[PDB]
Amino acid sequence: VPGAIILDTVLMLSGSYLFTAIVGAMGWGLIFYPGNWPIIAPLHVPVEYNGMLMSIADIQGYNYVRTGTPEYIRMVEKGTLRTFGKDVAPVSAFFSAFMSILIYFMWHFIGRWFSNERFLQST
Amino acid sequence: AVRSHAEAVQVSRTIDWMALFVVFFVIVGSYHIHAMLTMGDWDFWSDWKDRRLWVTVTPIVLVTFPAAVQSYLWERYRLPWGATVCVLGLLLGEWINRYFNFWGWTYFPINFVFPASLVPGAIILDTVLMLSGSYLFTAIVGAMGWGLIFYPGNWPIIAPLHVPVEYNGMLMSIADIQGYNYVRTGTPEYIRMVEKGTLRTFGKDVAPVSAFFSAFMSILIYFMWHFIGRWFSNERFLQST
Amino acid sequence: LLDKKWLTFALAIYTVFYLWVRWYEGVYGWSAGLDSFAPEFETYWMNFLYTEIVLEIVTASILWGYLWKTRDRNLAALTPREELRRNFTHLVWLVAYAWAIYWGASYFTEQDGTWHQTIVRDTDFTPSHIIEFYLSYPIYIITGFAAFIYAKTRLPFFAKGISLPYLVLVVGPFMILPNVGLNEWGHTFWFMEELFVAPLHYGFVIFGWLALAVMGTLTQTFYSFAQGGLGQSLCE
Amino acid sequence: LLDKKWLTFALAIYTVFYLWVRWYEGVYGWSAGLDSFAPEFETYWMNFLYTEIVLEIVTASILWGYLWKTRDRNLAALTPREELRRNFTHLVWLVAYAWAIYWGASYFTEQDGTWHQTIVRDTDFTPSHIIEFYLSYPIYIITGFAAFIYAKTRLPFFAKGISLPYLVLVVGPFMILPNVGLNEWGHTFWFMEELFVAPLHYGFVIFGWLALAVMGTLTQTFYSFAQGGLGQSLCE
Amino acid sequence: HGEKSQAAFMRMRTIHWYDLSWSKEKVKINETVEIKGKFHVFEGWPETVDEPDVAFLNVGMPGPVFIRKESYIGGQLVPRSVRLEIGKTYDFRVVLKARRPGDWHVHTMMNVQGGGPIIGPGKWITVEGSMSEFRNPVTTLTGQTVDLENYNEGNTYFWHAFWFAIGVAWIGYWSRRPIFIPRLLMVDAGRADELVSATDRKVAMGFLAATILIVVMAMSSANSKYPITIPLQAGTMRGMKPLELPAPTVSVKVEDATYRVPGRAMRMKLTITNHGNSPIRLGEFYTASVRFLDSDVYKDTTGYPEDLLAEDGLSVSDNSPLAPGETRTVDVTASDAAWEVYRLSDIIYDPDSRFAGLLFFFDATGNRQVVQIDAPLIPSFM
Amino acid sequence: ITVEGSMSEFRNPVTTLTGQTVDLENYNEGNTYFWHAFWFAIGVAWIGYWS
Amino acid sequence: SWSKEKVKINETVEIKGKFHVFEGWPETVDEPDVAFLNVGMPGPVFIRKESY
Ligand SMILES: CCCCCCCCCCCC(=O)OC[C@H](COP(=O)(O)OCC[N+](C)(C)C)OC(=O)CCCCCCCCCCC
Ligand SMILES: CCCCCCCCCCCC(=O)OC[C@H](COP(=O)(O)OCC[N+](C)(C)C)OC(=O)CCCCCCCCCCC
Ligand SMILES: CCCCCCCCCCCC(=O)OC[C@H](COP(=O)(O)OCC[N+](C)(C)C)OC(=O)CCCCCCCCCCC
Ligand SMILES: CCCCCCCCCCCC(=O)OC[C@H](COP(=O)(O)OCC[N+](C)(C)C)OC(=O)CCCCCCCCCCC
Ligand SMILES: CCCCCCCCCCCC(=O)OC[C@H](COP(=O)(O)OCC[N+](C)(C)C)OC(=O)CCCCCCCCCCC
Ligand SMILES: CCCCCCCCCCCC(=O)OC[C@H](COP(=O)(O)OCC[N+](C)(C)C)OC(=O)CCCCCCCCCCC
Ligand SMILES: CCCCCCCCCCCC(=O)OC[C@H](COP(=O)(O)OCC[N+](C)(C)C)OC(=O)CCCCCCCCCCC
Ligand SMILES: CCCCCCCCCCCC(=O)OC[C@H](COP(=O)(O)OCC[N+](C)(C)C)OC(=O)CCCCCCCCCCC
Ligand SMILES: CCCCCCCCCCCC(=O)OC[C@H](COP(=O)(O)OCC[N+](C)(C)C)OC(=O)CCCCCCCCCCC
Ligand SMILES: CCCCCCCCCCCC(=O)OC[C@H](COP(=O)(O)OCC[N+](C)(C)C)OC(=O)CCCCCCCCCCC
Ligand SMILES: CCCCCCCCCC(=O)OC[C@H](COP(=O)(O)OCC[N+](C)(C)C)OC(=O)CCCCCCCCC
Ligand SMILES: CCCCCCCCCC(=O)OC[C@H](COP(=O)(O)OCC[N+](C)(C)C)OC(=O)CCCCCCCCC
Ligand SMILES: CCCCCCCCCC(=O)OC[C@H](COP(=O)(O)OCC[N+](C)(C)C)OC(=O)CCCCCCCCC
Ligand SMILES: CCCCCCCCCC(=O)OC[C@H](COP(=O)(O)OCC[N+](C)(C)C)OC(=O)CCCCCCCCC
Ligand SMILES: CCCCCC(=O)OC[C@H](COP(=O)(O)OCC[N+](C)(C)C)OC(=O)CCCCC
Ligand SMILES: CCCCCC(=O)OC[C@H](COP(=O)(O)OCC[N+](C)(C)C)OC(=O)CCCCC
Ligand SMILES: [Cu+2]
Ligand SMILES: [Cu+2]
Ligand SMILES: [Cu+2]
Ligand SMILES: [Cu+2]
Ligand SMILES: [Cu+2]
Repeated sequence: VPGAIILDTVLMLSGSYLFTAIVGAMGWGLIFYPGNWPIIAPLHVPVEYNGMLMSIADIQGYNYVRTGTPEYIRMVEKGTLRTFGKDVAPVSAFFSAFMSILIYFMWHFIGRWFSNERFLQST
Repeated sequence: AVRSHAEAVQVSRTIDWMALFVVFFVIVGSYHIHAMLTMGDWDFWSDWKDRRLWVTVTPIVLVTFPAAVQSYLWERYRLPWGATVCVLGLLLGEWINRYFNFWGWTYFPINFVFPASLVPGAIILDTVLMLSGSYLFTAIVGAMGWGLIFYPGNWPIIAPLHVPVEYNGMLMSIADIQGYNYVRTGTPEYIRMVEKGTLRTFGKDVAPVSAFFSAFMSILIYFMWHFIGRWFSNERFLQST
Repeated sequence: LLDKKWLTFALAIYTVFYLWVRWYEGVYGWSAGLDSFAPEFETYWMNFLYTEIVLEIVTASILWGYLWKTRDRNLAALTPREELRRNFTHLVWLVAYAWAIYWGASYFTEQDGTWHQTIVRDTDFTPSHIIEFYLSYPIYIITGFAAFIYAKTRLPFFAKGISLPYLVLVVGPFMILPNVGLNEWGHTFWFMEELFVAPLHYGFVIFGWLALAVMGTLTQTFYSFAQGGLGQSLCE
Repeated sequence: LLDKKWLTFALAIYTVFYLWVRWYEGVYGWSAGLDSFAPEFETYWMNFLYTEIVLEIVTASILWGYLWKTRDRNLAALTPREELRRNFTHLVWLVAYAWAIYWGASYFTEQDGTWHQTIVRDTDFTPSHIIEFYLSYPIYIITGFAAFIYAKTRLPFFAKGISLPYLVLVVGPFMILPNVGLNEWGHTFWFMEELFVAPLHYGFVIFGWLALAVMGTLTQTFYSFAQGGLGQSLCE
Repeated sequence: HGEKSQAAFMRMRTIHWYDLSWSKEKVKINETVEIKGKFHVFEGWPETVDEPDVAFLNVGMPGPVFIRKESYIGGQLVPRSVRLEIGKTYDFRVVLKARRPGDWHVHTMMNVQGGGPIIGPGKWITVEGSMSEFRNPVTTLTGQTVDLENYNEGNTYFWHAFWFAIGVAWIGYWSRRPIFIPRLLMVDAGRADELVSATDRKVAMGFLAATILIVVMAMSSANSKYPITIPLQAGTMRGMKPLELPAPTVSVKVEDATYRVPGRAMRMKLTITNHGNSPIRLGEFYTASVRFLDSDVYKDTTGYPEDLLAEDGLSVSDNSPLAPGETRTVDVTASDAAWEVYRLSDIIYDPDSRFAGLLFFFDATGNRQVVQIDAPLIPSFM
Repeated sequence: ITVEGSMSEFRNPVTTLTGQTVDLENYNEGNTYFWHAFWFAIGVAWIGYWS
Repeated sequence: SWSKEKVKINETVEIKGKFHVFEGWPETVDEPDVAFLNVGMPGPVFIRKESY
């Protein structure tokens, strides 16, 4: 909802569709992680689980058995030799904001076609 | 309007100079960033200038801007130097950077970090454009010229760097010794996409086959980028962006 | 009058400032500028990042606001001589913008290429990243938007309608700045090597293409010149 | 009269039937519904598949045939009140279609997501696959085609020409049903894991996009309303 | 200088450098400084990092302030990428020739195909002299001693300048006449077909023919001169010889390991069991470029960097000599300022709080055994 | 494997490193519900303002 | 070792021997994780009856 509200307000204010795709898309990408941080913050509390450090979310995933979803399918942050400092969340947020700009620009025109009122006489 | 016809001519000359500046340096920026983020690695070093990947990739990614700029310039002004101005702009940017950043800021030797030569391809593209103004004929023949003359065009420069040397028990060319000695902290040897030999490499054909593949893909990229440039030449006015 | 010596200042300010920036990075690239966590690096380069960002935001706001407040409302009452003078001033703005494009997208971009190609990346705000992504990119973004506002508010041709190619020319190179996120998301993630032709860099490539809109920009400016300052002499 | 209580029945039939289907799958999901080769599974779920397919084919044939046989030939002789009543009946058809879209493409689709994400897939006709691919998908396909036939045969606006956006809205969600083959060709082949964001699922994604044609559908229906039932009152 | 940014657990478990020795600390231009030692490729290699199937032994210096004259893994020169086996120990010897004066932090880094750089310990090496004094003579197989610093530079400059001059002439030929607005108006207002006419087409044919002939003649001349040429040498060197270390006689089992947050100390508990017939004493704990030494057991004589050395940063609860066959549980505390200077304490931020390192157990006679430890690293907040 | 009893009797206590024994069955459920409902309420208000 | 040098139609010629997979395998060539033992003849002038 924070991303939706930013997108809609930055749309109506400054009705420029380009300005919306440029600024509201940044808002949508950037406010995702801070928007969900209050909910997933309690789930990231460190816990030592039978000798291994685990967050609460890791313990839930380990305990509650997902028969079809093993641990290795999890595309999560596994750490890199190129991860400098504490920047995983902000860099990912900015990449998501930029790609949101691009996807907004593409889907604005895709929606412009779906709004068509044409009548093919012989489909 | 203007006072006299002579002042009109002088004003036109001033406008021509300033707009030539704009074209030249906007191309210098955009074309250089495109090239360096599509062919920079083979262009940065002398031990990357192999006979498969370098000559395969460089013309393909470097006919992009000349095609569009020619499509605009020839169509609008009958000026057959769009490809040449793009190529000289890229060369000027690369050489300024090699001398003042590669060799000025750091101290990598120029004979190690020299760029690739592209003026023969540019001249072929422009002459085959103006002669036989057919854009299709240009995309078919001038693109072959651009792809095919890349390796022979750079052969005088990189020929001295391919002289065999035995280096502490291993055969090495001069370019290999430069790449081995001059330490590139961020560029190890394995990143080098060079000719490593194949079990399907028949006879002495690595350079010519790669050159012909590059010429063909240059035909395709020229055809695509001619129309991409045709859009960038638009003079539309969206009333409500 | 017509074209004044504003062109000389427009080129000279960029040349002097960028030569000073190059000297600064050539002095503090190493030895307070090599290690991103040393106490001196924060005093020599983290301060560069903060001062330049604040100054750029302030300057962009002031320049765009001034150029939009001093806009000419009575565009119908425009003598052809004054229209041609404004056309020349707009062409000076475009020359300054092109100089900024060069300095930002060729010089400092390949300077960053050399930087991270000959050292190991240590942070998202390395010396050359600060110099290129956060200084030169915002500078030419500011200049491009200022030239856009000037053309739209002064030139009768560019008014009454937002120019599509010239908008693309002002915005595409601007989208390179938010594309810096993909650059860092690329090196930290998918490209764990200093490969400089890998797809993480295609983001700048796509918007490097959008700077080709200078072709439509310059034919539109020629058309603008050919209304009042048409002559004649040309075509006779 | 105008809008009658057909809307209440249109929503209620879907709600009651789908709550009963959810109860059925919540009772027989396990314990005759876990193992696809047990003798009881064929009696509880293979019978579900056969009865529902036969009933759906019969109902589609009967509904489309009736709506096409009772088509109004004399569309010129149509009073504006009757045209507005038919417009409201068509909007009720669209409301029923939207309810079916929701029930088929959100509820049972993510129910199948839970199903195969928390068990191991045993066949192409698992309980939730039977409930979603072969029940809910054909139900909203039937409703969409019925609404198409009704609009084309009753509404003067939608007659004399096949509406492109509304055709897309009726057909795109229909193409999801033959796209079930890619779903199974995906899990048995290329995606040997229960990954639910993998490209084998992009088939439903592409035709999930085609349901965006409801935008053109609803602006076209508004235009149809604004011929006879234009008022006025609006725009005055 | 590239470290302190990588993931702490990743620096802890990729590659362990030990026995490092720098031949010189204050080198002159052209004088040779050699880095030796042994690096152990960790068994529990992180899965996010591609295995060292194609690894290149590099050196981390700012630019080419030292030219890498020679570099060996095992006993053979490795100028190209090599394949390393996980769990093996290799010894390297990098020969560096000074080129640029100043204080240079020469790190021994290792690059993996799909895992990035592994920077090892770096030592401040001072160089005195002038860059112009640097000489790099190499003798080719055709019988010509060429200096790599200036070889081919003149030919490169000449050919690039000649092609640029040709391009500038081609542009200026049209720049002489008016360029933009007159030509645009001629094209717009009806057929132009006068902006390109003889002898402009003759000049075009001249330029095209000159370009083709110049390229062909230059290629033929560059084939007569330099008649012997070879392609760029490439290909991974498989079959590196790994060190045949004896099996350690000491087995260490890590029963939990903690570190205070925030803090500079690492607490860890071991059950050392000594086999053989000698009394061992734990003397050193090398975790990630940082050596925690026990002053009572071992003192460094190899000139390790001061910022990477803990002379008495290792404190063992019970460091009495351990009789053979005996097993005991001790609390080992490695506390040093380097643990926060090199940001080893930011393993809390990492998505895998697991550590790895080398423990060096020394005997009375002086010989040592290198034993490996790896266990989860649990932070402590109370 | 047969299980007897009631699901409501199930207890899953886990002790975090910060010194709080939390039951995984209900931990963070209230905060999740509150934040999701608050954001949904904001969205519904935003839609209803034009509705 | 080739069993026969002058074979008749339907008669069996057998090729035996040992092949050693080189340790220093070129990196450009994928390791023989999936290798098929074939025979190089112009078309099927010999049918491969057996291969071990
Ligand atoms: C109001 C005007 C002045 C401020 C302007 C902003 C300057 C930067 C502030 C950093 C704060 C901080 O926290 O640092 C940044 C933290 C790192 O974490 P750290 O622990 O600080 O690491 C210490 C690192 N050093 C020592 C180098 C500081 O995350 C990041 O790497 C964020 C990376 C974002 C990359 C993508 C950006 C794309 C921008 C697109 C624009 C259209
Ligand atoms: C329209 C644009 C509106 C922008 C609104 C910004 C709200 C404030 C965000 C604080 C983030 C934070 O607290 O720091 C960054 C953290 C991640 O940190 P982490 O490394 O995972 O550490 C986790 C531990 N924490 C929680 C103690 C830190 O959150 C994020 O991932 C958000 C990254 C993008 C933030 C962009 C801010 C810069 C201005 C952008 C617009 C020009
Ligand atoms: C508009 C089209 C104009 C064409 C102009 C051709 C100029 C002459 C080229 C000589 C090449 C050479 O000398 O042989 C091939 C060599 C590579 O050889 P290598 O195996 O690497 O050996 C290296 C050792 N050398 C230098 C002793 C040989 O160079 C090339 O890679 C160029 C490959 C493409 C050549 C195309 C020629 C056929 C006609 C094409 C148009 C129909
Ligand atoms: C419609 C298109 C017709 C094109 C006809 C080709 C004319 C060739 C001109 C002389 C080139 C030359 O002499 O160059 C030959 C070199 C050989 O390379 P090399 O052996 O590695 O070393 C260099 C050895 N020298 C120094 C002795 C040359 O380069 C090439 O590989 C180009 C030859 C392959 C061309 C295949 C064209 C097929 C056309 C099919 C449609 C009819
Ligand atoms: C489009 C709008 C663009 C706005 C960009 C603003 C960037 C400003 C530079 C920040 C540098 C930094 O690192 O921060 C501030 C630095 C920190 O250096 P110091 O440690 O104090 O050393 C003493 C300073 N020296 C090392 C430069 C001698 O000091 C300063 O005050 C100096 C900043 C001078 C900037 C103005 C001169 C520019 C050249 C002349 C032609 C214009
Ligand atoms: C034209 C675009 C201009 C944008 C200017 C940025 C304004 C920043 C506002 C405050 C954000 C904040 O305070 O957030 C900082 C956090 C840091 O994250 P952290 O260290 O992981 O933990 C959280 C630590 N706290 C709780 C102490 C914050 O998030 C970020 O990484 C955002 C900072 C990087 C922004 C890079 C922008 C580059 C712009 C280049 C063009 C001039
Ligand atoms: C609506 C359309 C928008 C879609 C775009 C969304 C972004 C996709 C995110 C991918 C995450 C994923 O899917 O998986 C993540 C995978 C998992 O690989 P790994 O096992 O960690 O490999 C380990 C190798 N490291 C250590 C180097 C990571 O990492 C990848 O290979 C990243 C692939 C790049 C995808 C991003 C391309 C963006 C295009 C930019 C050109 C302008
Ligand atoms: C667009 C057109 C859609 C057509 C779809 C038709 C699907 C029919 C269901 C097949 C179920 C099955 O599994 O098969 C038939 C089942 C097999 O169950 P049983 O073992 O006999 O147990 C006894 C049956 N109980 C377990 C349900 C009690 O029995 C039946 O006869 C019952 C089918 C009842 C369907 C009609 C009620 C729907 C809810 C009320 C609002 C409409
Ligand atoms: C005339 C109306 C009533 C019949 C309607 C059809 C119901 C299914 C009949 C199965 C017969 C059979 O043979 O089963 C199916 C055989 C399996 O082999 P099996 O040995 O039977 O395995 C026993 C398996 N059980 C115990 C679960 C039955 O192949 C298949 O998995 C076919 C899979 C097709 C997947 C893609 C379908 C896409 C549809 C697109 C629509 C636009
Ligand atoms: C005219 C254009 C139409 C082309 C489409 C034709 C279908 C292609 C069939 C591929 C067969 C092949 O080429 O090879 C088959 C390869 C061989 O891999 P394997 O060694 O068995 O891997 C073993 C891994 N398993 C065990 C999981 C298989 O399996 C594949 O990787 C399948 C790749 C997916 C391709 C299908 C994508 C369809 C796009 C749908 C989005 C709407
Ligand atoms: C997944 C991609 C999204 C689908 C969107 C593609 C739509 C393409 C547009 C289209 O269908 O053109 C229709 C023409 C037939 O024309 P006519 O029937 O003569 O109609 C006259 C007016 N018109 C020419 C403008 C249509 O061409 C024809 O031959 C009729 C084919 C109509 C099929 C369109 C239905 C699409 C449903 C998926
Ligand atoms: C990376 C891809 C390259 C970008 C090129 C895409 C350009 C697409 C063309 C376009 O923008 O159409 C503008 C229309 C709005 O129209 P109007 O503002 O009504 O203008 C009337 C005349 N016109 C309809 C022909 C434009 O559609 C709109 O809603 C306005 C959006 C304008 C955004 C274009 C700016 C592109 C900058 C990146
Ligand atoms: C670091 C920040 C420096 C900002 C410099 C801004 C200079 C002032 C801009 C400006 O108003 O234009 C200056 C000149 C001459 O145009 P003016 O005649 O002043 O424009 C107003 C027109 N009007 C009299 C009809 C109302 O027009 C030009 O062409 C000015 C180009 C000068 C270089 C631009 C540098 C921009 C860097 C961000
Ligand atoms: C499980 C199968 C159930 C099928 C239910 C079909 C009900 C009969 C359809 C029908 O004819 O329309 C019913 C209503 C009212 O429209 P009518 O006035 O009956 O349509 C005829 C128009 N005419 C008098 C001018 C000739 O129009 C509507 O809007 C009916 C919507 C009711 C819900 C549709 C459920 C479809 C499930 C496949
Ligand atoms: C068209 C772009 C020109 C770029 C020239 C450049 O980067 O100059 C810096 C470089 C620096 O090398 P150097 O001149 O030796 O002076 C060194 C001073 N630092 C280290 C601060 C750059 O050389 C100059 O300053 C020459 C002046 C050219 C004026 C157009
Ligand atoms: C807008 C979609 C509503 C979906 C509600 C649903 O799936 O209901 C089934 C679920 C089943 O849980 P419960 O109510 O405890 O009854 C269990 C009966 N079975 C196991 C057959 C579902 O709860 C209800 O039946 C509540 C009635 C809501 C009416 C809109
Ligand atoms: Cu990059
Ligand atoms: Cu699926
Ligand atoms: Cu260092
Ligand atoms: Cu090790
Ligand atoms: Cu062998």
